[PDB]
Amino acid sequence: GGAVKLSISYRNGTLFIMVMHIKDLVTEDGADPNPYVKTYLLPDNHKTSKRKTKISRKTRNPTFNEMLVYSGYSKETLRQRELQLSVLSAESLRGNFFLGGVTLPLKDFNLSKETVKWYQLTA
Repeated sequence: GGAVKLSISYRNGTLFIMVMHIKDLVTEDGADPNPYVKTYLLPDNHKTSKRKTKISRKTRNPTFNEMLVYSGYSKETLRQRELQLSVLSAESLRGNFFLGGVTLPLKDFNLSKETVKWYQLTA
């Protein structure tokens, strides 16, 4: 269900997640969604680590260019965490439905470098 391009970096105690754009989203009903991107820093059992982009209206290829920021973690701590990224449609007459997501263990990243990559959305 499409792919998201992210820039991931770390400086001054802060994980920076730049959500750039998404391509080729699909809806079951065939109407254009109103995507926004939401992330949680797992583990999280009470949802206290949410971040959200703004809504992008009526498009299967949103551009956000939006920084989501997690301050106050050491690199050693982040290596125990997973970035859970979800794409959702903001809807006024029905539930905000899921369009795909991806979960990125932070142990996979060189946090001394900026990592710009596409990621496949799955269900």
